[PDB]
Amino acid sequence: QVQLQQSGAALVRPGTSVKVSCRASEYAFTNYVIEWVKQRPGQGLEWIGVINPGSGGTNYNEKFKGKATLIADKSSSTAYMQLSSLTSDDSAVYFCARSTYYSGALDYWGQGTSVTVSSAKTTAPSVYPLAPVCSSVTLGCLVKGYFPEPVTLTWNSGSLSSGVHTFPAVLQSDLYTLSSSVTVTSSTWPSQSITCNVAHPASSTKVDKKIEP
Amino acid sequence: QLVLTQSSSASFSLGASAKLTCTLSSQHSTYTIEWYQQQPLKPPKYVMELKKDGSHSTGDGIPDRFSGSSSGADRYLSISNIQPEDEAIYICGVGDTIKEQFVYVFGGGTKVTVLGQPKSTPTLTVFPPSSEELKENKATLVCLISNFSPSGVTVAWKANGTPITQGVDTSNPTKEGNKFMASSFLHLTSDQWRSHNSFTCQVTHEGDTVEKSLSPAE
Repeated sequence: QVQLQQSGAALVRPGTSVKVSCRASEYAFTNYVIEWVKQRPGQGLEWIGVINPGSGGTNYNEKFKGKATLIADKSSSTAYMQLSSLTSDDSAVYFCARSTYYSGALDYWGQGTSVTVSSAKTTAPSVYPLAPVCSSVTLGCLVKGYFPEPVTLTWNSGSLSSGVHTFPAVLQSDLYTLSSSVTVTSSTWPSQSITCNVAHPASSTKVDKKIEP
Repeated sequence: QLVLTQSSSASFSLGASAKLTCTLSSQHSTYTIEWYQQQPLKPPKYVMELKKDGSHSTGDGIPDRFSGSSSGADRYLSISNIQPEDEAIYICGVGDTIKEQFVYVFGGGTKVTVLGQPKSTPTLTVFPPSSEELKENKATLVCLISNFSPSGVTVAWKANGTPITQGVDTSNPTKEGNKFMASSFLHLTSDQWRSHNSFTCQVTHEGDTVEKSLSPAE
């Protein structure tokens, strides 16, 4: 029942700031500390700070004073972290975590918030249906030349979930490309309409491409 | 001045016992630490709290194979059967409250590779350029590489029998369950695509080679 749910992926411009949010549930907010941690390049973790959501009492890693500002809203039951004047180095996954007022373990963690700090050009994906070359068939979908991450890609808007593989993205000259495959039976395709659904929130675009033989 | 020192990476043959070490700064040799497990593109996970005597309070979903020991400065993670799924970065942390001011500190982490593991060979899916992309005088060939372990592949493309370096983009592997998956793309022009008689995605995995080819003619 006890979850931390963090705000979505943020594209921030260098020299601007970003507010990331972490909402607690299924425990008493005021009787635990919320901690913040940065995923380090390569391997490791980097402690940012702690808020006591009762009193608003905050401490910090020396390195994050003037950089990080931890607020807590009792009403909304939400811990916030402002990160200021961002550079490429602030581009990382940030985790809110929970611990006892007793200086102990970070027992429950959020899913992470990916922050991208770039001046590169927000670009919606060109999306192409990948029909099989030349009882069952593997269809594909290419998502070429988008920025930033993320995209969300589904088949028949998630209604087709069995046999889906969505492959890690490549990055080249500030543009991502990604492909996804699904295997259905010949009795399904092409008698039924089958689409990949590509949403890119940063460009506010949604595309559904039909796979035609 | 709290300083958890771990070793960058550790390798144990499967099944065998794994003991990991988090040496505490001499000054704070008495402290309780936590242990954490970090797998790639997933939140790190509370493993145990570990006192100066040996007392270990393993967190939820941490099975019996994980246990705790303490030895002056050093603090130990013991994993009984170093199973495939234990492959991760193990990070230890510590908390301190000097004057109502609390600080938490992480070691650098220890990357555990499990060895003597049987391999899975990559299987290949290739797609040719969509008519739609061709209409635009561009042709992206798509190589999808699934169901491979461990994570190391190198990918090359050949046009007829000659290597192509230009317009090749290959992903980092990503862990899907106990195996890995990766993608490769060859960015051509529609003419480059219609000229050649074949194009080949070549994947090299642990001494093995898998190849799948497209005919533009079809």
